[PDB]
Amino acid sequence: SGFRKMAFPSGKVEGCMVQVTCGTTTLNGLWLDDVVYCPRHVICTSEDMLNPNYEDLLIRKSNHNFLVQAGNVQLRVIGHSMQNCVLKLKVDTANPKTPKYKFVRIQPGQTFSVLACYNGSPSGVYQCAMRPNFTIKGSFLNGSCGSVGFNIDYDCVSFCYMHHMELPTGVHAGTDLEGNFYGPFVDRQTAQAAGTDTTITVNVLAWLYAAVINGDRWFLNRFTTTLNDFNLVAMKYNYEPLTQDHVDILGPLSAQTGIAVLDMCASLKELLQNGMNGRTILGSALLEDEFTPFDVVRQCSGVTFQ
Amino acid sequence: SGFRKMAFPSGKVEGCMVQVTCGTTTLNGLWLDDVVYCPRHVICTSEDMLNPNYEDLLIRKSNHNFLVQAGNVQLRVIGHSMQNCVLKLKVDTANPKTPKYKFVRIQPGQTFSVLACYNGSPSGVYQCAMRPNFTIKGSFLNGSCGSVGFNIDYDCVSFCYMHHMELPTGVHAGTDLEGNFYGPFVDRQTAQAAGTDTTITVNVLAWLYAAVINGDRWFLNRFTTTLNDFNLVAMKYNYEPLTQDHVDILGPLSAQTGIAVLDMCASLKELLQNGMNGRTILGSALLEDEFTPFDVVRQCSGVTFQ
Ligand SMILES: *[C@H](O)[C@H](C[C@@H]1CCNC1=O)NC(=O)[C@@H]1C[C@@H](OC(C)(C)C)CN1C(=O)OCc1ccccc1
Ligand SMILES: *[C@H](O)[C@H](C[C@@H]1CCNC1=O)NC(=O)[C@@H]1C[C@@H](OC(C)(C)C)CN1C(=O)OCc1ccccc1
Repeated sequence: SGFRKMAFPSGKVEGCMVQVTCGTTTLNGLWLDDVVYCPRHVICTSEDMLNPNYEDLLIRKSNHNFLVQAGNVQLRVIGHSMQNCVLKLKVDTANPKTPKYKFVRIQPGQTFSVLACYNGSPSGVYQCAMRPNFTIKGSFLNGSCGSVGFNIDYDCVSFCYMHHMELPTGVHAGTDLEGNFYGPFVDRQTAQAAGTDTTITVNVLAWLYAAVINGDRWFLNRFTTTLNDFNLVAMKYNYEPLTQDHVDILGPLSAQTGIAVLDMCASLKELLQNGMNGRTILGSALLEDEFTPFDVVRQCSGVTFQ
Repeated sequence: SGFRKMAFPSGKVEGCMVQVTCGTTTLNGLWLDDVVYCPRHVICTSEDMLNPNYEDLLIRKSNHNFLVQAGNVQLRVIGHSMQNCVLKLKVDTANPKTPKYKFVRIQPGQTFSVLACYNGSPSGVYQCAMRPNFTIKGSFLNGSCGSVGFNIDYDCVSFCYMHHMELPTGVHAGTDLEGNFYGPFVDRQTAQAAGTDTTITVNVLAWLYAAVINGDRWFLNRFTTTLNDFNLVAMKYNYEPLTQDHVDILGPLSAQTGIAVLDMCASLKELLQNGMNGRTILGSALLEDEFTPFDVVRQCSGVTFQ
């Protein structure tokens, strides 16, 4: 038993991380086969970063302008191109540690592990959720650009996120590995800001089931509610609408605990209207919304990866 | 910016993890050079596990009774011995992935990363603190024994914890890598229980500094307090006494924020006596005590590992 914010083992991604330097900008790259992927704003100077024509900026670059360091080994760049907001540096060496991988784009509400990196060296790993407003509440300092987010499915690394920038509220914005931003953000200097968020209702319900599995039952009740009546409360507390597909996804957890999904909705309704009255759930005094139903089943059952 | 519960990159430990089976018990082992380390209760049956003479149990074992699997490769055991509560299985092959390592025992209040494993396959990584009562609030299911906790210092893995068992409150108990239990727990069947815990005061102060660094200032004040007067409040709320060495350790964070340690103590005093009044700190409605001053400086500054 127990429930922790749990990241995937990071080894498979650690072996892909390299340092990319161009001009005076140093950031991280992801080295898979003979390509290094990194944010295209690496080609920018501090005055470039004010309304860039990236195509013009890139045609003025040379392969030798890109210093790529894999550990203490230099990688010769032999080609360069842009794909949307990422740069693809072709190197003369395929990464012998390339895991089986996929580039996947995730949905707001889904989680992934982030391997925070500086100077091509992994620093830490932690779990993030894609917020409904397409930001992530990460932990990133200067030099962290090019750090990736990912999930692992058996032996296959599904990369879903590349870090680009921090927004004024201290949250983070980036792209998928095709270079397409999550959300309405751009890699040019503007007053862009996160914009309004909501709470991920289905995840809170999953976490309430995690709590019950782990012995926290004080918020349970014999009350029930209808889906529509719950969704009226959800709206009032800035929670995402609950769909029948969410209810279906919560089936296995409902079955394991014997608490009907709509009963757990009634419990969430009371927690929203009443608060917790000085009590905690899984060591939290807040309703947690960054665990998916998958995450709860993963941890309250025990799957591994090879 | 941002602040997350952050584990160390797990790759160096992933390459050490193996599966140890003896009789009908399967658990994890740690393979370093030509030794596999694992909990000695692997030699126990469900009726052995009632008042064992482990020395008698072990003399009845043979090398071939121990099936050691490193991935899909079997490791021939060529010797076996006990060191306290761990077993040392000598194998005919040194682990080519052995990192530079040390066996260190940590202090209550210190943190470490746990690589949860099942069947020798890493499942997840997360950060834990050694509670003052020598338990850890982990996430462990059956088969997780032999999962290790560790810190990484530049390139060197300091192993500090091997998992053995879950206590009736759902918290976890284990040993250092010399096989010496953390706390008053034994690897035989008893009604042993955690016993009373306290809050790690110096860590809460570190986390309050993390909050200030990250822009959370609402709990600050111009009040100050004395060390003795703060420690009277600490006692009343079941917080650990704050020592002058704790104050000294908090110096760099105090200096970076410009908030005297004793001023932050005054703030903690008010938070203890008043609560938060519906506000949060670093996304928490509770005072968090599982980040050390080191952890805060690591994340609010950005160190890496090679
Ligand atoms: C790349 O390593 C870096 C990572 C951020 C620095 C602080 N936290 C981060 O996540 N990203 C940046 O520095 C990006 C590049 C610039 O963005 C464009 C103009 C769109 C190209 C500026 N920027 C950024 O994050 O600015 C906000 C910021 C906040 C805090 C500190 C520095 C910068
Ligand atoms: C080893 O993989 C296993 C891990 C625990 C199972 C559930 N959560 C865990 O952390 N450890 C055990 O099964 C240990 C071995 C036995 O302990 C001795 C008698 C001291 C040898 C029993 N045990 C244990 O953890 O019992 C409590 C328990 C709680 C919940 C589920 C199963 C067992």
